[PDB]
Amino acid sequence: DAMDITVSIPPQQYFLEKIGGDLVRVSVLVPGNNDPHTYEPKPQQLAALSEAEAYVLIGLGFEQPWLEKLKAANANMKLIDSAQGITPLEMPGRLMVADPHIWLSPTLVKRQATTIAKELAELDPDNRDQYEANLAAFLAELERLNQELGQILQPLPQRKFIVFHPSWAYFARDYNLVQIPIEVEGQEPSAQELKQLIDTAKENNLTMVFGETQFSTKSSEAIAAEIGAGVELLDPLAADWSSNLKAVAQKIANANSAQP
Repeated sequence: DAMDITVSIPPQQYFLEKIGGDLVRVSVLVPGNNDPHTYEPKPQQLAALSEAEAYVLIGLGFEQPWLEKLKAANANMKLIDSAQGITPLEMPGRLMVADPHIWLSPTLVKRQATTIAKELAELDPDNRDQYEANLAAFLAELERLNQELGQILQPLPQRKFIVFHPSWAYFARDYNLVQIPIEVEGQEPSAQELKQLIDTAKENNLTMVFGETQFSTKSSEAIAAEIGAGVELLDPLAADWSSNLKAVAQKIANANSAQP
């Protein structure tokens, strides 16, 4: 009999599984092929929260749209801000709002897991050793992944990569990359912004356009077709978090290395 913990997105299930093991039974609120920004929890999901012993929030206003429905679905449900203690990054354009995509940084994930481990232990003291051990193990894996991604992205001549959505600001900062976002939410309307991106893309010789897995690629392909580049997807909600960050680092490396 495990502990019922609910999380917002699939990447967190990877996290809770690494820390909780068979000590927790994880449920995800947002399906991996869904857009969290415009996501609406379903009645059945809200009812299931009555059994949730806790809910692990990404933090930084990620749950903002459903937070209240959560507290209304189960007030006795423990809310775990796995983003606490971490210094955010302002969103691409406006600074007023902090960027929630910290789950995509191996180094920051070390802090998010620590917090999760800590809270899971307070709720279930008997297994404090397991949470602490699992945590220590995951932590080592994180440094291994961070060092592996580093070497992959360190030598690249091109540090910029075109993304349909700026979901990789943290990942980018960690490894000295700069994302060029096609579409950022909450920005001063600039219909010709994509013309500026394409011209800049051609002058820098950006070879690829990376769309987001949960979104249409029409605009990306169209932009790509103009830059004379190719299209690939980058999935920030991937369940296989670790292997995915590497696939992502490899996509970047493939596009940002001296081209054949």
